[PDB]
Amino acid sequence: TRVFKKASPNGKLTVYLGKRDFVDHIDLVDPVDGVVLVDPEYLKERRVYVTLTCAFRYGREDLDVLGLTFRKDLFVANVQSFPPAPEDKKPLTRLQERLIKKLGEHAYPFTFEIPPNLPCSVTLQPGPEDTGKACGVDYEVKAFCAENLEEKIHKRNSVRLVIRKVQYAPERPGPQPTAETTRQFLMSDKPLHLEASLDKEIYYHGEPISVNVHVTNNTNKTVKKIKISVRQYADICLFNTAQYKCPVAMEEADDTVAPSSTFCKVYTLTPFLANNREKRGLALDGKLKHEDTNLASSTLLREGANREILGIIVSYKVKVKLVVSRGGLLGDLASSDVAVELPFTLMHPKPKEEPPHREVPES
Amino acid sequence: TRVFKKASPNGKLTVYLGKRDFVDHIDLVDPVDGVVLVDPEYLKERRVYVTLTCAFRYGREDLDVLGLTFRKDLFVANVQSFPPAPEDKKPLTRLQERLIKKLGEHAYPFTFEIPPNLPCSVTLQPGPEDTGKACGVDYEVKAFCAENLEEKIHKRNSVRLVIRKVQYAPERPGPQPTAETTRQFLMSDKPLHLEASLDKEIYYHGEPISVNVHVTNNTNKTVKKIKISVRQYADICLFNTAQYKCPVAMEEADDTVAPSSTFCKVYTLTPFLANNREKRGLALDGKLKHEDTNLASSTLLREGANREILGIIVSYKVKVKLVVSRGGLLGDLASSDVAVELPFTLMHPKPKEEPPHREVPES
Amino acid sequence: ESESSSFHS
Amino acid sequence: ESESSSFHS
Amino acid sequence: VQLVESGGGLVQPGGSLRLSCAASGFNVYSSSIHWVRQAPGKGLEWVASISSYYGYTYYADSVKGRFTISADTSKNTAYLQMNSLRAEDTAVYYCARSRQFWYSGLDYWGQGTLVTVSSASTKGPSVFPLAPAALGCLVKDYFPEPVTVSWNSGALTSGVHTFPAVLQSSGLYSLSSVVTVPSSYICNVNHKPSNTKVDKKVEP
Amino acid sequence: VQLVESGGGLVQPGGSLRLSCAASGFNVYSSSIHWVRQAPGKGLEWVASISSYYGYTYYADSVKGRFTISADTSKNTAYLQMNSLRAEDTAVYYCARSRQFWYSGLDYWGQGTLVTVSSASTKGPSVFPLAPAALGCLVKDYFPEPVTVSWNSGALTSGVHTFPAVLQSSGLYSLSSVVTVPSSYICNVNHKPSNTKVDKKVEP
Amino acid sequence: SDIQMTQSPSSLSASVGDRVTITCRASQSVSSAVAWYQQKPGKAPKLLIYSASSLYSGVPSRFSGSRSGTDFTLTISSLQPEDFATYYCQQYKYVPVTFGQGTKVEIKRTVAAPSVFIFPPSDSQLKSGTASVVCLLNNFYPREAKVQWKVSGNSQESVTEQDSKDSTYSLSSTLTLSKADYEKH
Amino acid sequence: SDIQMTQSPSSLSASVGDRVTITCRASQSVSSAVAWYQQKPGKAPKLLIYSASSLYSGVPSRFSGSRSGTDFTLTISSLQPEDFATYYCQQYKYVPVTFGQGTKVEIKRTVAAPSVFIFPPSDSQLKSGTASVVCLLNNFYPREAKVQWKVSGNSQESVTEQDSKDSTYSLSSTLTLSKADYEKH
Repeated sequence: TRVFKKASPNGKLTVYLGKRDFVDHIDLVDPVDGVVLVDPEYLKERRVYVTLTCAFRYGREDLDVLGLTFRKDLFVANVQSFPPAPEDKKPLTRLQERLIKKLGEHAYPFTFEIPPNLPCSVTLQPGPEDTGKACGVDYEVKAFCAENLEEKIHKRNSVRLVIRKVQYAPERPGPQPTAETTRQFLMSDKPLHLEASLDKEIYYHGEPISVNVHVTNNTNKTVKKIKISVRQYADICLFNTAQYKCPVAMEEADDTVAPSSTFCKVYTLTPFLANNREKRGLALDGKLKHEDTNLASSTLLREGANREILGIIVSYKVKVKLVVSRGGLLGDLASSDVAVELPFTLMHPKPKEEPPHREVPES
Repeated sequence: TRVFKKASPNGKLTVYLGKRDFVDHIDLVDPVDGVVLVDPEYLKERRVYVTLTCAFRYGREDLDVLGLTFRKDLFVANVQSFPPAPEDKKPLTRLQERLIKKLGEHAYPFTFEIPPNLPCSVTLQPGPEDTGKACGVDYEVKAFCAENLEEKIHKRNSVRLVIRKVQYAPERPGPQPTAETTRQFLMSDKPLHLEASLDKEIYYHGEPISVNVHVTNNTNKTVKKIKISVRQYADICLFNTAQYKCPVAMEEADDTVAPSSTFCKVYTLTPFLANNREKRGLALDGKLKHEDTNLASSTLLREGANREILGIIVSYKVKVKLVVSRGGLLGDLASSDVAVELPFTLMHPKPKEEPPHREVPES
Repeated sequence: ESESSSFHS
Repeated sequence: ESESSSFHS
Repeated sequence: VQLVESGGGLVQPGGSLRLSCAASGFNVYSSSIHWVRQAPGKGLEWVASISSYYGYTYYADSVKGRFTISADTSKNTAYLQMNSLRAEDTAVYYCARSRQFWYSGLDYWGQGTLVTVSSASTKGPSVFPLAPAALGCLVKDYFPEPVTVSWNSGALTSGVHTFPAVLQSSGLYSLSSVVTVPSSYICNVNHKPSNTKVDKKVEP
Repeated sequence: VQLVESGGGLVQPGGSLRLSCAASGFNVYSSSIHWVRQAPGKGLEWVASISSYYGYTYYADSVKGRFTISADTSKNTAYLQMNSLRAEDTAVYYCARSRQFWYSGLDYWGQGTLVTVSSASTKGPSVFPLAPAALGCLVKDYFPEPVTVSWNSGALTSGVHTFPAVLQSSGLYSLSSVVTVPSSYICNVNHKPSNTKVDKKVEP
Repeated sequence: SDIQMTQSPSSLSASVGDRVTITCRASQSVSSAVAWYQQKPGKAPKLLIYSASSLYSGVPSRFSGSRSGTDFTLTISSLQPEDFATYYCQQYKYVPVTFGQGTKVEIKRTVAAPSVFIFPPSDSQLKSGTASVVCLLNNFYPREAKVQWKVSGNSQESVTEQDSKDSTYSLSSTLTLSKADYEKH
Repeated sequence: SDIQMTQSPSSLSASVGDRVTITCRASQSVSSAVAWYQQKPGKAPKLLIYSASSLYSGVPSRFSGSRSGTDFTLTISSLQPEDFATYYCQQYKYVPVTFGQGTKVEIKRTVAAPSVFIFPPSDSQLKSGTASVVCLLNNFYPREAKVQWKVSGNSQESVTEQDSKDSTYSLSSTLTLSKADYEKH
């Protein structure tokens, strides 16, 4: 078993951690455990502080300054390790005690406990002319020593490590989402029936998506085109709710439906970033520094709690549209198209032992 | 005064009316009075029948037959004049008694009474490829003689005259409609204020329309374009609700608004058919056979009765839109435009003595 | 067609 | 940079 | 509501002219504008009409092909196109406004403008005495109208009988003014177009 | 899940070839495909790889400029481009499948195909007897591999020791098979590419 | 189609307060799309009645009109002194807009004796090279008169309007001639 | 950057059930991005261990591995008869994907006496024009041996695989020559 560590530019401080990814089971989150190495002989501050922060760093448009990013902290909790506070009595994990044994008596443990109902690690896809840091939600841990909390911090007297908060697809699937629509017109009372259904509400990244569609045309018009698409629904809550959508892949079918006739078929779509590189602002999963990641996996909220979650909430939908011939008494004034939306959920399966790593075929 | 008359191709029947237009005060309608001339000597059916019908003649698209239009009746009431029914005892108007005196004892009076809450005379603008009858709502009166109501009617044994049902602008105006909007963004909490106001809710056909607009920009973006328009709202009640819109005149202003700055101006629009001849399906006021009429005047319903009026209901609105520069964190994904709608009402003033006639400068 | 008649007073 | 280590047992 | 027109003048035959009808107090979208002419010693005569709402143009048969009408919605003013003018077309021209909903006659009329279509050029006045009661003074072979005529520089205003000018076949004008004197001077005559005041005396 | 490849053969140096990797039981959008070669008597060697999701192409330095990879998402099959081939490049080629989320080694491998890059042409087999214990029979100056060799048309299967063929400097092949007979025939040898069965007898 | 209207009579004269009538005829059916105008000499025409029966706003009630088939009538009850002008009948049913000839209305006066004067050409006319003789008739009522020329056309007439001081006309007929022809007699 | 891996030893032989180990090294830090493969002669390679410590699904537990700094180790507890093949250690941290040379594993047997035979060229070789002499060595253990040629290179060797019936090797060295050179001695 190997672990991660990093040292201050001075070299007097070093922190040790068990991993970088922390699993949230929705209801609870895995406790973040670690041990820091200290050298009290050289330090006259006599106080050591560590902090885990949830901040939304973002770029600024109006300011003409290049590289500067604004950041709004969302959740900040700090715990002091040295000197050992008698009140902060906590048990040590199986690995943590081994680490204390190895390092000796000059290393102190620490532990944060993230409250639930917090945003996941999400990154926005930067534009072609972007040279600053990443935009999105990202955690980080900062460790430092100072005489007081309000004391000015030195660049040499602190460290910064990034961690990710991800979810996994639940083991048990639910019912199959199926949606139907019915449209009526004015010239005749014959209704227009439409049915749409997917295979299963849970898919994996890169797997094909197959939908079943059935059409019951009863009017005197003819169907010209059928539009099938899936779009990315992104919810952001920084100061006010902002709603916007972006398609990932579109397919057009040249099927025509005669009046008073039916039809049925199945089509397939596949989402991937290769053809969507230029689409600015797309939501992507957690990034460490620049590693190329997949599309942002779907986020599972706290059931039907109807909470106003901060940060980014991501979802996906399936859009099916019908093109209907125009003309007649209304001419080209009416809107006779028919549409339907199908939601679905997409994550990663539970890893067995291996955590995801950083761009295995390094160049 | 002078009156109107017409005779059957057989020449046996002739009907006389005081006018062709009938004023509806919404609450009540002017009674339709008239007298028919009869020749019982050659008339062996011994019965004479007249009918006023409200039907929605309409053309057909799927039937490849050119000129064929389907007619759906909405309100049919018939009264028999000969033989004089002792039950149908009614007073005769000042003109009706004079007409009876003039014609003599071979003329019989008649009178229909239209129930309120009925559609007005409206015509749909036909396309350039249209050669059939008019499309819309139109009244007509048919007089004939037959042994029984169900007896087959002869073309030589009937007449048909068209009448119109119109409204007039009420004398007492209401308050001035003014509308305001406020848009907020996510990057900053500065709101975006907008005010719009017209001169008066009541205008005449062909008069200029002037609107007052004020802008309070407080965000960091810049306004590029400002779109001003007025559109025709058509409500159709044949089998279901039919909703569609069509603009009549659009003006674009090249005004730009600096961030954190205000603006105010006034613009003018004028509706007219000359530049909208090709726009198929526009709503027009009542036509007799082919006379060119103005745009369909606004229809005033009977207060807030929440009645589901059959036929066609017309209304107008004023649309003001703002174009906001895109870009930034969301790039070109958001929708930052701001819009507002202003309703208003448009009819004809009350005529003094002269009723409108059919295309005075005849060619 | 429609005829224009009067009632002489 | 990010370096690695282990606990030899 | 005031209707103003301008652009008249004297032009050689076959030319063109600009008639602009400046309307005030109302728009053109709600009114129909018409043009009517009246020859000297003749009656009125409609020549053209315009309909802003329906976008329809109408012209008289006698003036077809050579006359066109135009209107500008920017400032409620309309322009009249004429080409290949004839000498017989000289008259007094009027711009009129009528209600478009609906036609109820020609209520509003302009002040009227005079147009002259002739190849003749300006001619100097000729003043001759009239010996004898009554005294006269004749003016002939002059162009164009009008002239200012007085007796004794306006000192003889009793019995003076100025007469309307006449167009003789030579394309020039002539007129005579007379005054009655029982027993018993200065024919104060001025021609504004030539700015020439020619004076004469009448003696037995 | 079965991986199938086809398109190998013998081509003169500097040519081109078609390698199609027909994969079944899975899509290409969720897997990364790689190509690895192994020279006869040598070890394995990665040559190329493809990434459908990221649209990234990677090639080895030794094969740069002359080799290209391609894939069709419609048929779930990838094609390999090679040009200006060298004689030293002849080897056994393999197509493999790897999970893209995430890399965990090369679990799935194809059956392997043989490519030959040489200007040499097919050569007829040569059969010579080996007089004397043990008895032998030599085959040389033939092309290409392989050959079918038997003793007494397969009637002598005890003590027979066929040996692997060898490539001598002349660009042809040679091999020898021997059998042990203590006291005491028919060198049943066939060359499939030439479809020639040349037989010989060995006598003291 | 074109419509021709004949207004009759051409002109009349009457005293103050008299009842006067005018007749307007139609070449075809015109319904009641007929109007009237009055024009003072030198000014723009003024509308009086539209629809052949409807008075305009602000008009004195003394004005009146009537319709009878193809013949239309306008009548004045009392003749105010300012009602002496020209009048026209107009229809607006079919294009083109066709106006009438018009009737001139003037006051009534007693018969005035025509005073005849003759003026021979001046001595400057001898050097002018053109001979012209003009006769003077002053203060004569009514307009019609008989003229005798002696020493035969190409003669011009100039008539002045009723002088409001006298309400009488003045007639002036002149005849140009060549020098030799004038010297003939 | 390219990475060189030396796998040691080149090859070894042992009896059934023996404790055997292999050492795999790296020129640079590779962390635990290391895997292993086994290939039977004539077939496709088979993966055994990934991440240098994680067994694949369906593998017998007798396989084992270890890591120590820049040195990696794979160990087999019990040697089943089907475990005699070629093995490779592979890293997958940096491009390009570079493989090792590999170790071949074979059974252990007692020493076998090399039986030496010599075969002079046949009479048909006289008409062939090319002279070649081949010597036969059969059923000798182990594979290494010493050869003496007498009547100096350009000689070829063909060695067959261990015949499972005898588990011994057969050696065959031949030397071509010209006619005059063969007739020299």
